[PDB]
Amino acid sequence: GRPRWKRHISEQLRRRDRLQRQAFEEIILQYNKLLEKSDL
Amino acid sequence: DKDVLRDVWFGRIPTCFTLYQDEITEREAEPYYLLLPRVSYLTLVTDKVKKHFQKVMRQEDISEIWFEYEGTPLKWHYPIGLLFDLLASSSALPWNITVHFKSFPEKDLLHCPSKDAIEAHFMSCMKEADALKHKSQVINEMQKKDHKQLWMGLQNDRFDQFWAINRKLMEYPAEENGFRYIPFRIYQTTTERPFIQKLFRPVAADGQLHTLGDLLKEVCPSAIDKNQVMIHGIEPMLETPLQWLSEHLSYPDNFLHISIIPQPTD
Repeated sequence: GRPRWKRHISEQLRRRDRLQRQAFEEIILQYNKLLEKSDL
Repeated sequence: DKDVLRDVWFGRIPTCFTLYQDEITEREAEPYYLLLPRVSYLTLVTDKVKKHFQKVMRQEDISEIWFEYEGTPLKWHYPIGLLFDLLASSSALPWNITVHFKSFPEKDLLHCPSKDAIEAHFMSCMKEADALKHKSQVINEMQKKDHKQLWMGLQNDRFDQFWAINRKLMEYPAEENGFRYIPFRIYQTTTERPFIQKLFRPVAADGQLHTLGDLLKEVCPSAIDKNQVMIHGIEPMLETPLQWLSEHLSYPDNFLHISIIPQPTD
C-alpha cells in the first residue's frame, strides 16, 4: 500500500515521459538517420 | 522506490538546435534534433551539436559555443531539466535552443573550456550538499575513486554505476529521522535573485516531517495562494515528505531544484 502522494509522483512521472520523451523518441531516431545520410 | 530513481534519471527532453541567423556559414545548416538528459548539463551532451554546426563555418568565425532560449543565454551549470521546466515548459515542444558561436555574454554565463570544468562545478555541488546533510562526513570519507564514479556515471549515463556510490549519500544515522539540512534551490523567473537557498531541517520540533508546502510556506510564502511548483517536470502534492523528495527526486548533484512558474496561458 503505497501512499497517495507516492502513487501521484509515479503517475505524474510516467505522464511526463509519455507527453515528452516517448512522443519524439522514434521520429528523432529516424530523423538523425536521414541527416547522417545527407552529409555523406 | 528504485523505480522513481530510474524515471527521474532517464527523463529526456526533445530539443531543437538551430543556428543563429546572423552567423555566416559556407553552406546551409540543418537543425539538429536531440533528446537531452534532464539530469545532465548542456555543455556535456552537446558534443554532437558542436561538431555538426562547426563543419559549416570558417575558422575565423569559430569561438566558444553558447546556447540561448528566446533571447536568454542558458546557464550550462544549471541542470537541463531545470532550465526547461523554468523557461520553455509552457511553450510548444520541442525546446527551441539557438546556437551562438559569436558575441559571448560574459556577464550572464560561465566559460566551459573543457569537460573538467563541468566535473569541477558538479563535485562542488555535491560537496555543498553533503555539508548540509552529513557535515561532509560521507563525501569526505569516500576514496577519490568513488568521486570519479559519480561523475563517470553521470557522463556515461549509467544509473547503476552512479547510484552505487550515490546511495551512501542518501543515508542518515539511525537515531536521526533524516538529514541535518535539505539541499535545495527555488528558482523563479520574475525574481531578481538567481534562486532561494536557506537552512531548512526535514524535521520539526515536535518530530513531524516537514512537507514541500511547509518549505514553501517558509522560504517562498508568496508562491502559494496561480503558480506552479515544478520538480523534474511534475507537480508534486504539497504534503509530500521533504526528506523523501531530497532522496528520490534530487538531481545527481544531490540538490533539489524547485521551479515556481505561472500557470500556462492556455
